[PDB]
Amino acid sequence: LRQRHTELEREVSRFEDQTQQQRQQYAQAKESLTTLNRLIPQV
Amino acid sequence: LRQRHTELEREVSRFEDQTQQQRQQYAQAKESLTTLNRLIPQVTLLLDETLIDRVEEVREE
Amino acid sequence: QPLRMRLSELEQRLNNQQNAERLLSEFCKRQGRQYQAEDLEALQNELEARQEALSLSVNEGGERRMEMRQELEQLKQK
Amino acid sequence: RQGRQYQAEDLEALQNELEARQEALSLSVNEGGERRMEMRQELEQLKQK
Repeated sequence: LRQRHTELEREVSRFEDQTQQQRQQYAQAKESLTTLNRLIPQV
Repeated sequence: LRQRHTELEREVSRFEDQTQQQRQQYAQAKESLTTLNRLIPQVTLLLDETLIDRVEEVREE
Repeated sequence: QPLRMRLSELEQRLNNQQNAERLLSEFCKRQGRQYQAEDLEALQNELEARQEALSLSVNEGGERRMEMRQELEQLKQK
Repeated sequence: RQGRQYQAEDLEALQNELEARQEALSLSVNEGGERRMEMRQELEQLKQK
């Protein structure tokens, strides 16, 4: 079960890393969309 | 333990119903929010309910 | 001649005003029937708050339901 | 800020792309969080075992 802990902690790390990078890039894109439709919505 | 299984099944049903309903409701709310911040994100302030009605005067001039 | 340019610019302004009015009416009919078109920013803020509520509710429901399912697994082994 | 000129003259099309990205944002983060949470509970089960 300690070996299972080790592999599980690796997998948890992978998902946390993947979500962090994904949300950072996607959030930057979302913020760009908000700036577009707030500053220049066909203005 | 079979009593526990029965009550736990009821609670599982409640969780599933609640999660489904909330996700649908907030998803429709998200769609409405995106339509607002797409079509009229402060464009109403550009409109400002002015009702200029001055093209006729400019045509007379 | 100045009035000619004024006329063209003002005609485009009327065009935009009708665009805004039409879009306002169609949304206010799609959600609501007449929904504070005069100042609707507050509703955008509340709907963003409700999206935060979405995240909270979905995460809480998922983790709790699956944790009690694991309790069910313990009961099953028992 | 994003791109360098990237067709700013009429940039409506880009917003749709960003909308696809925005939806995928919710999907990706929800699924990833749920997975890590599942293994957090499985880790608790292993700890208790």
